Amino acid sequence: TKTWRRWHRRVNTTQKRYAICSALAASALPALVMSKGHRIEEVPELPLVVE
Amino acid sequence: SAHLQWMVVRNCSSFLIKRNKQTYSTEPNNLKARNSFRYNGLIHRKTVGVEPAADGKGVVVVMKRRSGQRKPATSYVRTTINKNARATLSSIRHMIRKNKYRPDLRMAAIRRASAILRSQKPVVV
Amino acid sequence: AALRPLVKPKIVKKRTKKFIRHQSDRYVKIKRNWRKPRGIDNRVRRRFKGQILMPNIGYGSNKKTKHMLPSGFRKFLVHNVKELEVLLMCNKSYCAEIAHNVSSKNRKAIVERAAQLAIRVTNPNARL
Amino acid sequence: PSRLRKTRKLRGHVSHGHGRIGKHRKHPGGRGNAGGMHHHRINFDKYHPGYFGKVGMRHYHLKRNQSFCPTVNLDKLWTLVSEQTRVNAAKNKTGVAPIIDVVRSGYYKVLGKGKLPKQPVIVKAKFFSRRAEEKIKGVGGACVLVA
Amino acid sequence: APSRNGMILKPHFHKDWQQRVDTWFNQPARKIRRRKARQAKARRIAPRPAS
Amino acid sequence: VDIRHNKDRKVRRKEPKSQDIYLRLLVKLYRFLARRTNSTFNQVVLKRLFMSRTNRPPLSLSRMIRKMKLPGRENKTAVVVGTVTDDVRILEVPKLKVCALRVSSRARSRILKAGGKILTFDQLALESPKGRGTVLLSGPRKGREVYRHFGKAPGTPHSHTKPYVRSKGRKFERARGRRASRGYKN
RNA sequence: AGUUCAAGAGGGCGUGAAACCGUUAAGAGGUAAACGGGUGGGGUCCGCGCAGUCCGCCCGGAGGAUUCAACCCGGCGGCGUCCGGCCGUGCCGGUGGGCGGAUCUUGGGACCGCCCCCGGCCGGCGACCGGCCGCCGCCGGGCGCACUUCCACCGUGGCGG
RNA sequence: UGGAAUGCGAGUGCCUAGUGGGCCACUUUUGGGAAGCAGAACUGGCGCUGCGGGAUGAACCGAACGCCGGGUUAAAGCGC
RNA sequence: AAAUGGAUGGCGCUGGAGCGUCGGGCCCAUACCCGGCCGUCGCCGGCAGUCGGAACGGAACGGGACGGGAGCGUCGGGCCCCGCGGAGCCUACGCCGCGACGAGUAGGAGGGCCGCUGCGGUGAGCCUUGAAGCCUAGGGCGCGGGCCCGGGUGGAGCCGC
Repeated sequence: TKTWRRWHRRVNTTQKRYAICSALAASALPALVMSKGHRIEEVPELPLVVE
Repeated sequence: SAHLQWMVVRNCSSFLIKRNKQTYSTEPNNLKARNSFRYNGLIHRKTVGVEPAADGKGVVVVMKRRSGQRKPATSYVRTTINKNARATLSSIRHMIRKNKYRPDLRMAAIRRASAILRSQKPVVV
Repeated sequence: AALRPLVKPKIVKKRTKKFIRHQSDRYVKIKRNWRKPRGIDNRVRRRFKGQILMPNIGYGSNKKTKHMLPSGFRKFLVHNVKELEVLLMCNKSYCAEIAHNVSSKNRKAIVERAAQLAIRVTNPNARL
Repeated sequence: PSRLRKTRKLRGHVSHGHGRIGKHRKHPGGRGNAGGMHHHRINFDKYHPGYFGKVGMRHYHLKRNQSFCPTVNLDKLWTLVSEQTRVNAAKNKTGVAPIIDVVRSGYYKVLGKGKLPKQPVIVKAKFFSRRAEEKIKGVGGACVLVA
Repeated sequence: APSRNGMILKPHFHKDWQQRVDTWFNQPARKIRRRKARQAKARRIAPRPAS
Repeated sequence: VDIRHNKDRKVRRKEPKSQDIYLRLLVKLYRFLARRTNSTFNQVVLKRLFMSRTNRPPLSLSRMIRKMKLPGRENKTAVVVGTVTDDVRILEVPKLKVCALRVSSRARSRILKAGGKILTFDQLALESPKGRGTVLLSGPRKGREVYRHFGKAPGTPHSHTKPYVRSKGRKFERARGRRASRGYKN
């Protein structure tokens, strides 16, 4: 094994921004959040906003 | 949308069980507990769930209200039905059919109620 | 009592014996686990008469009785009481097998809960 | 990913996809581009005509900076100014014509592929093509040379 | 060696290149060190523009 | 008995190789339409949804305007299973109703500023389930660089196909075989 | 004999495989063994094996307890030009005062395109909210006090699986 | 009047591994007394292929193969 | 006339079990026919119509004259009802139907709920009331790669998606 193996990957900035938008949109759907096992019950609103 | 979310959780979920050639789903409002678009208890605007009562007698029927689809705390209305077996089946049948509330799930709710009521009656060897 | 399945079809097996690896009888280093012989002169690969049979897709069992136990049920491995409740609505075709790593205290709970859910347990007497 | 590769499916096959007769030897042919004239002179002639030989005259100490002459065609000439510039200029009734300074956009020579709208324009560039100048005049514009 | 259509490639790997391979795993480290040098210099010449 | 099996399995796409769930929903929609409707338009659209990106070349705005200006094409919807790109060599854009999978931002701005309408394939199903009043367009499939290298070999007499060349100049595959003064020129 | 939970942890001592060997038990033995396919015999183990099913409806016998059916009160749901707040395209009026522009200047400005906001008009509910008015359903309470309803038993009961 | 019969769905692009020692038989055929020798043509085959028959056998005769039950044949057989 | 003793395959066969020409029976292949099961390939194959009213071969409107009727001038007839009710379905990457086919070295491709080690998530996972590992005439699953459970030993970690 050699140290000059490719360890690092570069992703396009537009694709990285795309992934964040998709992650944010999914975080507002309670079905997807419960499918992560996040125990969102008794939570008043899934897009929880506090002062 | 139900179909959009189903394409996300179809094979990737915390409730998904894959084991010895069969698949199950353990979300709380899934009658028959099967990984299917029709029976998934999280992705629809109206779902029906049948669970045993808090104590050992009766059936609690859960229904998703139309409003507050993004409000988990108030999304579910639960009714405790504790009467004889034939009356319990009739009440669940009327809630699904007379309201036109998910008539696709009528028999599945009734079978699950019979299983729960049977499991509550004493076991004699 | 003995819980019975919804249907009990006649299970037909095309072969009950196991396919053994070639020359696994002659050597200890050669385990009986099947290997396809890729030898230029191999007579098992060439299908000579009176030799070790090679598995092929023709031996596959009926899809109506595939993975069926002799009792008529199909087995589902279970580790706790909650996993047992997944078989509430398929208890006439599926049975629960408790995993070997489940302790003695937890087996009593799974067996007791399965008894009142009409879920057949393959191994209810283990670790009694 | 090593789990998606052919080696995983080549376990148990005595020859690793390389044959029993010819085998996988070190360098059955030459090394690199060896034998391009002797035993690989079908591959070289079929797929690389012109590979061998000398053509042209050498030029020592070539500095590409003085041969720098970026080009722009007439079909992209109006993209070097804003859309509002072209619309306002067309709607104007007098003979006033907007100026596109091609050198300001990083092009030196203007070529004449395409066609121009019937809208007079003053174009500044270091070099012009013969057909480019004729098309700018035909629309009603002028070609201005800049050093 | 050649197989049907392709490019005549001439890689420069005939010269024991593995002894001289420059890996850039210290690249993030030299960014922090350059940055801390700039900040220290700016404080040392504080009123002066530090550019 | 006495048959050949080397051509029994037809090699074609029966589903998109993509995992894009939004494309999978349109494939679900147009799979239903191709089955329950006698329209051959829905069958062609379903095939192109499966196809790869090289088989779905971008369609220039200029070419769509060219093809939608032909006689009898007025008040019809241009359907592209692919991307609609902007052409800067076109200065006037008329009003067009275009349905496409993707539209570039500048193309969408120019189409909308002209008074046109952009539709997705789910809105096209709602408006024209049969595919009536549409013009089914496609980008140039052989309009990409790999096809300059394909075909009759460069070192073969009447071939005009581009060789695979590392760098372009006087010293790169120009002497022997490309010139009567150096060996030959076919 | 003793220590230790354990000497099946006893100073190259965690676990302790295979090759090879000793012993016990069983079986067999003149074509070297070993193998594939069929059976047959014997043996170890297994089957809450050893009087064999379990569900639904109906029919009788006798027992128990009552809510049921309907009606009244309260609570919660589901559905739909009636109203209001939103989300909005387009469309005008700007306190706008905003971002840009290879538009004009007479840096400051004017002009244009958008962005958001304000007011008026204009379309649609589904990952977008309320309120009347009905219709339907469920739950709790009351009354309903027995030819209704429900719960268990028996028949070697009948139909379906 | 889709201008003979019969049968069949076709066309086309890219990338491409292994191979580039062969051998046998009917017929034809060159050298050699000849050879289970050397060299050719056509077709089939063995090599890559097991199965029934030729006692045995790479190539002959029959026939080509997913796991099975019934029936019937091929080539070859039916004293043991 | 050829060298170990030996080969119509052997034994043996002579009103034939020899030679030639023929008949009728009969025996056997993985070939042929019928049937079952597995897979592969093909059908631009079927299913979003989960409905108690529902379904292929035409429907929807308004003008005049008419006959079959319910009514005794209305074609209203998504609204029907002494039952208020009617199995399963559709992980659409799912399910279902029909037809044909299945040899394989070198080699190519696909699938793998086959297996090994480590990482990110997840299983309100398992575990000193016993993890890993090892042994097994035990019960089984899968065409197979392998896997699950019972029992013994062991003593601290391990696995599913």
